[PDB]
Amino acid sequence: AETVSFNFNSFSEGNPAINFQGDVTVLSNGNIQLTNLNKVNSVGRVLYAMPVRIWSSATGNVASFLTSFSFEMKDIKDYDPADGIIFFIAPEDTQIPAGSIGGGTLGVSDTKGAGHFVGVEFDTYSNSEYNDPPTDHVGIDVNSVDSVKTVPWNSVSGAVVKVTVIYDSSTKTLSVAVTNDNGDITTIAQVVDLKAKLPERVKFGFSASGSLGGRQIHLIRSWSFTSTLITT
Amino acid sequence: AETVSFNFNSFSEGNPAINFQGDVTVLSNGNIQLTNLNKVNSVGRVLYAMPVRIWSSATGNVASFLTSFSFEMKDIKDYDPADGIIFFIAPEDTQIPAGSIGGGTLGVSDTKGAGHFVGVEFDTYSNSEYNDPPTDHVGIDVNSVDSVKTVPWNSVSGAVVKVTVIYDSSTKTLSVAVTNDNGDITTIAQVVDLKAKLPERVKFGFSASGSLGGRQIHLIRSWSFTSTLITT
Amino acid sequence: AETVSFNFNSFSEGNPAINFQGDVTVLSNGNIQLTNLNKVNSVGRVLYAMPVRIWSSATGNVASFLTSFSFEMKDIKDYDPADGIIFFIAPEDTQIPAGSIGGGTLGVSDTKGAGHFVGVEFDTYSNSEYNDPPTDHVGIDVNSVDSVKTVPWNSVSGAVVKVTVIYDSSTKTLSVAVTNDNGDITTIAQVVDLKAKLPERVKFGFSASGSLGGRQIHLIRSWSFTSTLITT
Amino acid sequence: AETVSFNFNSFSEGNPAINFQGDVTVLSNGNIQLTNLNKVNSVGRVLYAMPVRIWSSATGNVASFLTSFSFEMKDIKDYDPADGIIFFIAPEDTQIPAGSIGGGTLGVSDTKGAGHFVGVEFDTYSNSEYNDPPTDHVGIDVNSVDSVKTVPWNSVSGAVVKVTVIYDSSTKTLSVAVTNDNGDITTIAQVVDLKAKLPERVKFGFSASGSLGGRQIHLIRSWSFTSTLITT
Ligand SMILES: [Ca+2]
Ligand SMILES: [Ca+2]
Ligand SMILES: [Ca+2]
Ligand SMILES: [Ca+2]
Ligand SMILES: [Mn+2]
Ligand SMILES: [Mn+2]
Ligand SMILES: [Mn+2]
Ligand SMILES: [Mn+2]
Repeated sequence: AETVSFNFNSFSEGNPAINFQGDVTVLSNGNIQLTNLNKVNSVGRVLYAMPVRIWSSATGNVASFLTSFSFEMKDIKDYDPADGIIFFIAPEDTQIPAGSIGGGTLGVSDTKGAGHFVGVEFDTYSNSEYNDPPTDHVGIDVNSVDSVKTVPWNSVSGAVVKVTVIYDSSTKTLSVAVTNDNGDITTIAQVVDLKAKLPERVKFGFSASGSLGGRQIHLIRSWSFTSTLITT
Repeated sequence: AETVSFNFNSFSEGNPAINFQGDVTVLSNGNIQLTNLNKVNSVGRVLYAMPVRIWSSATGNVASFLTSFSFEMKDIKDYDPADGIIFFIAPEDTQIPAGSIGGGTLGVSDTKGAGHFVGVEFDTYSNSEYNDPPTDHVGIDVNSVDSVKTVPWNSVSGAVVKVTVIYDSSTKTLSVAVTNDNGDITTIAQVVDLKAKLPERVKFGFSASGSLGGRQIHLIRSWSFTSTLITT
Repeated sequence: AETVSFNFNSFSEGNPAINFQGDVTVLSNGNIQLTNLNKVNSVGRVLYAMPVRIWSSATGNVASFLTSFSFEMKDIKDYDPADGIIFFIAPEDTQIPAGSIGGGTLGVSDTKGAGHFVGVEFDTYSNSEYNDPPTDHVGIDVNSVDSVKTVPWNSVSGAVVKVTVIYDSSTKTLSVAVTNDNGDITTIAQVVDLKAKLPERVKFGFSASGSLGGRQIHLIRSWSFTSTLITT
Repeated sequence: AETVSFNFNSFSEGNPAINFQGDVTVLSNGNIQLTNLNKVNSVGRVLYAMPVRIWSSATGNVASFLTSFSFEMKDIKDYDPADGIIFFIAPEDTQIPAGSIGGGTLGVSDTKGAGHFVGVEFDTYSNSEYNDPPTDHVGIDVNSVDSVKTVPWNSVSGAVVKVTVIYDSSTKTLSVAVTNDNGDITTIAQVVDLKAKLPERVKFGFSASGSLGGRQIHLIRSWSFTSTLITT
C-alpha cells in the first residue's frame, strides 16, 4: 500500500511542508492564526505542501484516511465572532477564489457559495444566503458552503477543541467526532464519493475568514494525518 | 446532554470501575492480560462497571460515542496464536455464555456462534464453522461471530495496535480505524442500529479466548471513552 | 494513577450514574430539588452511583480530590427557611437513617446527631441540641452534626452559591472556598484523616432536610469531580 | 469585609491594570508569553497593577483567597525545556533582581536562590544548587527557590494546565490542585503564615525564566482572583 502520514505538534512559517495563502501568520507559540484581526474581509488558508493521491484511475481504488486536529476560537471586543474554520480537500492547484468576500464563504467559495472542495466546517455565524442553520453548527460541504448536512454545535470562546475524522473508502463514509470543552462529543457522518467529486491528486488544509464587523481569532494548534491506498 | 467519560492509561486490581469476568489478570505493569495460558478453553473479559444508557425510550434519542484503546497480542512457544480480541457492547446482565468452549466464539457467543452483542473483532484464526475469511481480519459482529462484514488484516506478534471507533447516532454508522505498527491504517464501516439490537442500558468491554492448543498473550494497554446522549 | 472524574452541568431522570434517595426530584430545568415542600420532616439525598476507592489497603495511599458544585436555597411563604444542605462522603452502603426526623440531622445522622460520614454543611437553622453556632454557618462534620469546626456565613434566598473543595492526601487537609453572591469568599479548612474515618470504598453525594414548620427549596445545579489515587 | 476580585480571559499590552516587567509580551490571541526565546537570560514577569491588602495592622487578621489560572509550556527545537513558571506574592515595590541570571532563580531570586516572596512553582528543570528534586515538580517557596515542600509532577509540552489555589486564613493553610491534560490531579498543601513573611500590602503575579540553552514557551492564558479580609 501507499501510505502518507505526518504530524505537527507546532508549525513555523519557514517549513517547506506547509503552503500559506492569504493573511495566514504563525505566532511565537507555534500556532497558526488564519485571519488578520484588523483587516476587512480577511481570508487565510494553510495546505500540506505535498499532494496526496486519494484515488487511482488505473485500479479504481480510493484511499481511506484518519486525521485529528485541535483548534481554538476566541472573541475580540467590538466584533461579531465570525466566521469559522473549514477543514477541506481540493484539487492540487487550489487558490483563494479571485475577489473573495471572505465572510460566510469561508475562503473556499465564490459569492454564491460555490467552489471545488469537500470539507467539514465549524461555522460560527448564520448566513441565510447559504441556508445556514440558525445556530453554531458543524457541517459537511461538498462543492458549496450550502452544507449537505449540518449538526448544531456550540463554539466556546477561548476553548481548545479536538476533532477526529475517518473516511472509509469501501462505504465512502466520512464521519466526524468533536470533543468539546465541557466533555461532550458531537458527531456527524455523510457518504461522499471522493472519486466523483475530486481528482486523483488533492491537497488538504484549513481555511478561515471574516468580514468587516465580523472577526475572531482562528488558530490551528496541531495536526496529524495518515492515508492508505491499496495498490492491488 | 448526558455524557459518560473515562480514561485508563493503566489498570490496577480493585478499582470498582472495572468488572473482571473469567481468566483476567492485572499485570504488575498496569496491563490487563485477558486469558490464562495454562487453562484449556480460557476466557477472560473486562467491562466498564457502570451501565451506560445508550438510547432513551422516553425521547427516542440514541447516544453517539468515541472510544479508543490499544492492545497487543504475542506468540507463545508450542501453541497456535489464537483466537483474538473483541470490543463489544452487550445488555447489562451480560456474562460469559453458560458452557463456553472459548476458542473461535471469542467468549461472547454460544457453540453455534450466536449471542446478544454488537462488537468489533480482531480475529487471528480462521474458523470455517463461523465463515471466517482465510486470513487474520477485522470484523463487525451483530449478534454472531459470523461477521456482517470483514476486512483483511495482519496481527503482528509484539506489535502494539491502536484503534479508534466513532459511532454516529444519526446515521447509525459505526466506523473503525486501525493503526498497524508499520503506519498503514485499516478501516471498516457499517450501519448498525443499536436502538434495534440492544436494551437501553448496556455495558462495554473487551473479551478474548483460546482453546487447547490455540493460545497466545492478549493484553489491553489503555482505553478512553466518551458518550453523549441528547437529553430531553 | 487511578482516576475518577465526572461533570454534571445538569441532571436527568434515569441516568445510571445518579442514585436518588427520599424526596429527590429532577426539575424540567435539569436542577435537582432535594426536599418535598408539602411533607413533614422531608429528606432527599442524591449520590454518585459508583463507589470510589479513596484509599488502598495494599499500599498505604489516600487519594486527593478536587470537586466543585453550586447550589441555591430559596425561601417559601409562611415557613422558616430550614435546614440546609450537606456535601458528604459515606460507606458505599449508605442509606437514609431509619426513622429519620429530618430537621437538624440534615438527613445523614440520627436523633442524637451521630452517624458515619464526613461532610461540609451549609447550615441555615440553629439547633442548640447539636451545639450550633447562633448564625447561619459552614461546618466540617466528622461522624456527627455537632461540627468539629464552624465559620459564620450568610444564606441569601435565591442566590446561586459556588463551592470548591480540595483534599490533599499527604497533609490530610480538607479545604473549602465558598463564593457568595456579593462576590465575597468564605473559607474553612480542617485536617481529617479519611483513611481512619472511612472504608476504602465510599460514595459522594448531597443531602438536605426540613421539618414541620421548617421548609425551603434546596437545589443542586451542577457538580464536577476528580480524584486521583497514586497506584504504583 | 474588604474584597478584591478580577478575572482575565485574555490580556492586552495597553492595560494599566497589569504591570509588565522584563521580556514579557502579549500575543495576538490574548496570551501572555513570559520569555523571549531569542534572549540569553530571559526573565519575564506580569503583576496585577493594584496592591492587595493581605493583612491588617489594627486587627491581627489575615485574608483568605481563592485563585485559578491556566497556562501552557511547550518545547522549542534545540533548547532544553527550562526553567518553569511561578505564581508569586511579593512586596508592592517588587522588581526583577538586579543582574538576574534567569535560569533556576525563576526571575524572583538572586544567585543563591533567595528573595522576598511566597509562591507556587511549576519547575521543569532540576537545579542542584537549589536542591531540586530530580523530576518536574510543583513546589511551595517561602523566600527561596529551595522549596519548603515539593511534589513530583509532569509537564506536557503543548498541554493546557489548570490550577486552583485556596489560602485559608484561620489555619494559615495554602493548598493547590493541578489538573493535567491527562485528567489526573496533583495536589500539595502547606502552612505559611502570610503575616510573618510579607508586608501589609502586596502584588500578585507570575514570572518565568530561561538560560542559555535552557528555553521554552511559557504562556498564561487566563486568571481569576478574589480575596476577602474581615475587618472586625
Ligand atoms: Ca456562514
Ligand atoms: Ca475465528
Ligand atoms: Ca442545624
Ligand atoms: Ca529549577
Ligand atoms: Mn454553513
Ligand atoms: Mn471472524
Ligand atoms: Mn451545624
Ligand atoms: Mn524547585
